[PDB]
Amino acid sequence: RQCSMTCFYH
Amino acid sequence: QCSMTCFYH
Amino acid sequence: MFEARLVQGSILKKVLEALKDLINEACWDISSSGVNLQSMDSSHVSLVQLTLRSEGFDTYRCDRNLAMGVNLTSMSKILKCAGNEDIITLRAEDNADTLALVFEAPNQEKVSDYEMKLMDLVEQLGIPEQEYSCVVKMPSGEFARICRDLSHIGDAVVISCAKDGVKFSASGELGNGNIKLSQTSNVDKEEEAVTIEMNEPVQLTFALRYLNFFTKATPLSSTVTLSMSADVPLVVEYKIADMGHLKYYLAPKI
Amino acid sequence: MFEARLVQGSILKKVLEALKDLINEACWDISSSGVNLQSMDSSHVSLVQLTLRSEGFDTYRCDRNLAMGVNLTSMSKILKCAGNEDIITLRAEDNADTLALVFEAPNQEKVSDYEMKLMDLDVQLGIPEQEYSCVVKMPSGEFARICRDLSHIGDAVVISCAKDGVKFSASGELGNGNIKLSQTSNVDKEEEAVTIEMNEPVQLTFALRYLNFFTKATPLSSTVTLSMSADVPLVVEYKIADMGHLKYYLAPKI
Amino acid sequence: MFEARLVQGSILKKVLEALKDLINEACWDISSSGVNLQSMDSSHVSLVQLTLRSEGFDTYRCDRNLAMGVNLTSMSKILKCAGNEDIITLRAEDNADTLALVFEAPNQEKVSDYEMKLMDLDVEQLGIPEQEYSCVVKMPSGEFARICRDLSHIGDAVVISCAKDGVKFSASGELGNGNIKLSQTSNVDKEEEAVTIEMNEPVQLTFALRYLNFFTKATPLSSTVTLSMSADVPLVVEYKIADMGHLKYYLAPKI
Repeated sequence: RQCSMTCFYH
Repeated sequence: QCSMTCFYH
Repeated sequence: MFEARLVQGSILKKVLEALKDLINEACWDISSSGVNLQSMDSSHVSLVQLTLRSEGFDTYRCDRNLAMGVNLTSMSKILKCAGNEDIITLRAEDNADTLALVFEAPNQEKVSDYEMKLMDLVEQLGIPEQEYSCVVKMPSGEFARICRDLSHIGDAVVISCAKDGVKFSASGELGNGNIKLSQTSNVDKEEEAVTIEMNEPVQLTFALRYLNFFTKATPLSSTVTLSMSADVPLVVEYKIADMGHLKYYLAPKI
Repeated sequence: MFEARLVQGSILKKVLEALKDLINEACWDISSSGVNLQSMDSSHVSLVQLTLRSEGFDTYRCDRNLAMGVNLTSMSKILKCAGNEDIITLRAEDNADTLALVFEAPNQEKVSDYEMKLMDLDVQLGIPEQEYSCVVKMPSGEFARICRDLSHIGDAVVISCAKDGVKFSASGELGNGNIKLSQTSNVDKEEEAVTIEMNEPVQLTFALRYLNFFTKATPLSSTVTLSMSADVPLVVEYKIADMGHLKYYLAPKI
Repeated sequence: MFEARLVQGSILKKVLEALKDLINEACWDISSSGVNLQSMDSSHVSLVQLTLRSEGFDTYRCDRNLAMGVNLTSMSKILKCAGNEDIITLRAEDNADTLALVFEAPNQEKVSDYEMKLMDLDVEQLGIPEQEYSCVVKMPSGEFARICRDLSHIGDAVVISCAKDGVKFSASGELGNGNIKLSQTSNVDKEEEAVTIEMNEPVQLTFALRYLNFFTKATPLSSTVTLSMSADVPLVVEYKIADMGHLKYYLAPKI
């Protein structure tokens, strides 16, 4: 809590 | 701005 | 003594909302002909002139010219305290400090009696009948829409009228807007046309705050008549249904 | 355990909208007979008494007496989440710290289940059945109307009951208002207009803020019963015609 | 030069109302295919991807690939001056710093012409690869908007758990907990207002409700909404823009 939309897209 | 008086009378 | 019986009560209610938010106190001049109100706002930039004819009431009695100073907000409250079907009766004494509003319901199950305090408040300017350069008769709703919209852009509006049509222009910190209304031909209902009467093209600048103040009388009429001439104030005229007329006067900018 | 199934969900919603704005926290007493609430407002000047009978619910089961301290705002929120046709189900355990509201859809395709946290809060003094001077049964909407209207004039209302009718009076810096409700005229096909049972003329002064707080229960009944006697509190009674009653008590005289 | 003629103006109106409150500044991508917008929120927790295809306009012309930096609040103001039935026409020059919006009433003898100032943008362009998701729920827009708003009164986060029987949304706050349950509706006749689930393996993720309620502003665009979920991967809320494109919201999970 609470992930940025980063961590998954680049 | 003009104030209505100026006119009007 | 003054005593009027109005059957279309909603009408008067509407009028107060067209005046309540613009002018606080007003001096009603009642005479055998009817009611006449003429006052400016706190900034002396606009002017409201209401005319209600004695022939528009269900019952009219006036003897001497009476000049009652009333606060329109209180009157709007007291009139909102009326029923949609109630028969309204206004009354006042010759040397009185109170106006009586009597809301009479049909069949007589309920009867409300309000007594509103008067006061002393009054300055009345003299508008000579003029011939105006441009005269545009258009729908009330379209004008109110245009005014609010162009109020979202900037606060001042450049109205430019010519024989083909009128154009309203605004400019602000987010861009520029130019709405253009053309003279409608083959309009079926004459309530929804844009008619122009031109003598000389016009281009005036007006404050939008006061235009949106004026547009509160839109429920009163489906049409509005703008009358403008260079260097002379703008006249926004709403016609009250076969009972009178509401006139807004706005001074131009610079 | 306590578990009730109500089919007329609207009732509870209305009740919560009629109580949330007057009382913050409340102690619901659930027993095999039904639900009972009795509390004062945040200023401890009036008193609300809600009674819902177990025979008014579609299904009622209670084992041990439950004393639930609930926040009426949260409950109103949770009840606004209910459907007009949804079946409502309240549940609680004997030694529980939560109240369960279950909204069931008509064809079992949606199901909401909320769990409201309870709390401990102190307190319910006893209003014995009394005999009142005047008892007026009138339309709910008209009474709420009158209170609202007279709230624009002044903050206090003088209710005066006599054989001709009841009269509500207000006075402020902007004037005075006097609404008068008369007994039924027309024909005797109107049992339910303004029915008065008088013992001695009454003229009492009540606060309008709390009267307008009480008038939120208007959707519950089409009629409201006022009960008045000098120096003794006023009883505004809304009957939940198929379930019980909600009673507001207000003390007179400043 | 860029000049597009859209006759269903309401669409754009709706679209912008779906974006103003979620993203402030935005990069509109105009290309020979159509308009494509892709931006993050100020906190980099959600992502909006709008696609409007040239196949949806009455007249579409694009010369050079244009990249317009637009303030969505100002554009929303300018679009509120448009009618739902007004025909909208957008235009800009290759070396322009302004976009011109021309609202034509249904040949009503009225014509609005607004000029919106543009800006220079150093954006951050994310890459969303096409995926297959564990759970895919196609439900009514109104019911999903309901559930989001409702559960917003309880707590700020919602635990969405999808399985073969139906989907369930759960919230928890200082005043309790909520659990809404939608079942796989088999409406033999009606297509809308149905809840169809496509499952591969049950999913249970926690998402913020504020951003879901931001997403739900696009409800007027479609009568259906599609949620797409897979463990450890963001949530995809998809609205279809009336056979011309799609608005896609992507939201990062909690923990």
